[PDB]
Amino acid sequence: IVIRLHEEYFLPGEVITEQGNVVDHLYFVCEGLLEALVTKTDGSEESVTLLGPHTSFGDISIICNISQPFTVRVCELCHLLRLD
Amino acid sequence: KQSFSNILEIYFHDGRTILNNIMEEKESNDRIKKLESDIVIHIGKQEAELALKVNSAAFQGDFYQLKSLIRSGADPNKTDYDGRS
Repeated sequence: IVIRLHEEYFLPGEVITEQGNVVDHLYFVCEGLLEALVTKTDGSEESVTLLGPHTSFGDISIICNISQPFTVRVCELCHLLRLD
Repeated sequence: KQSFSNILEIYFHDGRTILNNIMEEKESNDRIKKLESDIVIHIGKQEAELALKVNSAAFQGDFYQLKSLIRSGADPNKTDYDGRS
């Protein structure tokens, strides 16, 4: 797993993944908080999950089927890892 | 136009008011864009043709295409005009 990791940094307020993009990478989360939300038909939707350190992100999409739901826009600085 | 359609599909109810807006405006300010013909029949025909297309899709059983069509602003309760669900 470690032999194929590439880093990436986002300032608080960046869209990482949403419904439009299919799975392309295994975004792992380092120190920092990224907001996970989804969409609705009323002001969309807010407060799905607040991902923290030592967790995963965008795993079920590669696990079973393409497309990455749970539109995520980051909320804090974090040194996310990325695996193909 | 592409992003307008791609955002009407998500805010379908909002574009629903949007066509309401344009038609009520044609009622009031007829000199703006009423100089043509009726449009409500055209939107009804769009809905009816999408219904016939989803009928054909159910005949072909395309799960992805049927899901995309239904979520693209289609009412699932609308069956064949005769009534074939």
